[PDB]
Amino acid sequence: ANAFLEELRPGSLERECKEEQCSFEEAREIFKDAERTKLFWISYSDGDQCASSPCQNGGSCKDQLQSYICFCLPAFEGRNCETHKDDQLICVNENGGCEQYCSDHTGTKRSCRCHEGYSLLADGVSCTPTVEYPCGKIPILE
Amino acid sequence: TVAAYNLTWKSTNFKTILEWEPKPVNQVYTVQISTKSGDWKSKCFYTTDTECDLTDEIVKDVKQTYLARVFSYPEPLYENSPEFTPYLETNLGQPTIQSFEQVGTKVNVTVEDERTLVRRNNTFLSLRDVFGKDLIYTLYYWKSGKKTAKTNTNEFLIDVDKGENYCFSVQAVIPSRTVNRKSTDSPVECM
Amino acid sequence: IVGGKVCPKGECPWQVLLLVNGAQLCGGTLINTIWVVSAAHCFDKIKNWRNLIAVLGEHDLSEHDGDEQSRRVAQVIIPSTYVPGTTNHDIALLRLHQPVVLTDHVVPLCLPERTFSERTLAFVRFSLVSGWGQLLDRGATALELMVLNVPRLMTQDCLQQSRKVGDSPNITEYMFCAGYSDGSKDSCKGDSGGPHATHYRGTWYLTGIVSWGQGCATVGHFGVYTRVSQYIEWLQKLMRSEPRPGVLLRAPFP
Ligand SMILES: CCCOc1ccc2[nH]cc(C[C@@H](NS(=O)(=O)CC)C(=O)N[C@@H](CCC(N)=O)C(=O)NCc3ccc(C(=N)N)cc3)c2c1
Ligand SMILES: *[C@@H]1O[C@H](CO)[C@@H](O)[C@H](O)[C@H]1O
Ligand SMILES: *[C@@H]1O[C@@H](C)[C@@H](O)[C@@H](O)[C@@H]1O
Ligand SMILES: [Ca+2]
Ligand SMILES: [Ca+2]
Ligand SMILES: [Ca+2]
Ligand SMILES: [Ca+2]
Ligand SMILES: [Ca+2]
Ligand SMILES: [Ca+2]
Ligand SMILES: [Ca+2]
Ligand SMILES: [Ca+2]
Ligand SMILES: [Ca+2]
Repeated sequence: ANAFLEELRPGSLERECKEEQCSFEEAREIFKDAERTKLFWISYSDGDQCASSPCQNGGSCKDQLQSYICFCLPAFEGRNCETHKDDQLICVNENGGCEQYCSDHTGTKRSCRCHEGYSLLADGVSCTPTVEYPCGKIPILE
Repeated sequence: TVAAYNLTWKSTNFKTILEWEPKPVNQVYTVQISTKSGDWKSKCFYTTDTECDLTDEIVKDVKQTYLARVFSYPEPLYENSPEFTPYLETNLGQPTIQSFEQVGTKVNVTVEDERTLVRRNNTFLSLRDVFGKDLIYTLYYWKSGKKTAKTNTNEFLIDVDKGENYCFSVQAVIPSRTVNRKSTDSPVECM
Repeated sequence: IVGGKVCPKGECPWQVLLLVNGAQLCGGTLINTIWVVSAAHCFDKIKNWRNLIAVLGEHDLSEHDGDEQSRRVAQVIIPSTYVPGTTNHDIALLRLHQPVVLTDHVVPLCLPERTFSERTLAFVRFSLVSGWGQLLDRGATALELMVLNVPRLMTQDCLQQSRKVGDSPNITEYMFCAGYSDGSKDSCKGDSGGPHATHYRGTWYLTGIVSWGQGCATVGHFGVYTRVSQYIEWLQKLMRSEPRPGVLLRAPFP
């Protein structure tokens, strides 16, 4: 930044751009050479895109050039860690974790079912045979 | 409905989001991704956005080639995405010079090894942990004439003139590559 | 089967062998002690309806062990919408005259529920097709049951990846492709009616029927199987229905 007479003083990156905000002109006076000034200006003037705290649910924002990257906690995902991996218990998502059949249910949670010759176990997602030769199973390997 | 189009992969340090068009007008989307011989896994169920984060899926094996497809709803209409191999195509994030110490007539520039999206043992792997020897950092400095240096680690040991000050800047690089071989230049730092 | 391998004895327990006048005719799939699912076109040229035999527990057409069970086909149910000599609605439901005995070598493949198969099994990349068909396009048939793992494709991809053959059958919503386009692996004519079984979390389900294709393992082509999920309700209503007087029966469809 500029004040009364400081411009008489030679340039300093520390006093002008570190300890204060420096325009392109001041910056150019410190690096002199065009390219060197640009190389500095790209980052210096980009601005931290992480300021808005875009990463949600405890994610970590790592600043980039005119962009950012979110690092989410194990139970999350999505550009801004907005997706709750636990709120995806619907049938179309990996058969709702069901071993055989899956039935969606508006509002409540999905229910699991089985094919004739099997019954739904206590975990509410598995099926065990209820006959000696249930379909889809190969004896010489069971 | 209308099949999505212009599917593109936006990836940096394995942070991988698939984008597409157009802006959903009375239609929702559902993405599926898989490896050439694996089963199809759905993602971003009935989303109205035109993007889909797939980081968790592709970091399971960054050296695998994935195929994604976007389904349109008001077999359904879909569009396949470009093949995508994380290791060979993800962009290298902008580096950060961690520091540098002067020792007489030499300076040890240290490149902060930034983290990637690839998890392992409940932690994030570094860019070095993933690419190993495939990654090298390069320094573009000058006696505040042009000069350069390369290292197969996260540090540069170079010579310098006493009294004069130096500015530095580094770039992540994967020589073997052809596309996205280098990251953007790190911010400028001066001793 | 082209480019596959022998199914170890007992590992394809639902494969059915269909005979007409003691001669090899087609494959089939047992889905319970009394019913067998096969392909409709396997009956285009049949004249002696009282001479259809379904053999289960088969393996090697050249040997005879006690795992073999035979039954007369008491009824062949083909959809009314099927046209002999064509390809759409290539499915048949065969009622065995007497139930078969379930053993280690004879077991039915599960017929799944429509939505489970469309929403889940359909996206299971690999499934097994099998039969005693030709080992090469225009070659002799197999003596030992053969099995082949084939990758499934959605019709859009099938068409896009297939070479056009003017005036060739359309791939309808009652079909689907599976196989390879490099000329190395596919099912063949003699396997018609055989199963296309999908493995899912411990259980195998019936998802397709060997139906047709441009020759056998032709470059730039894939095999085409009857999309069984389209006939679940059709098959169930029939299995609960009373046996008709004749052998051949055409049931409306839907
Ligand atoms: C008489 C007019 C025929 O017209 C055409 C004109 C062009 C065609 N392209 C493909 C076929 C369809 C035809 N294929 S072909 O090899 O015979 C001829 C190329 C075909 O496949 N015909 C059916 C029987 C039709 C019936 N109901 O009589 C058939 O042979 N199905 C058995 C079968 C099983 C598995 C495979 C496999 N997994 N590759 C291949 C065949 C066809 C028919
Ligand atoms: C923080 O800043 C970034 C800049 O792109 C913006 O995308 C976020 O929405 C905001 O929270
Ligand atoms: C940044 O990374 C995320 C995943 C969390 O571990 C945060 O606590 C950390 O600051
Ligand atoms: Ca000042
Ligand atoms: Ca100033
Ligand atoms: Ca100045
Ligand atoms: Ca000041
Ligand atoms: Ca200071
Ligand atoms: Ca000036
Ligand atoms: Ca000035
Ligand atoms: Ca920035
Ligand atoms: Ca035998």
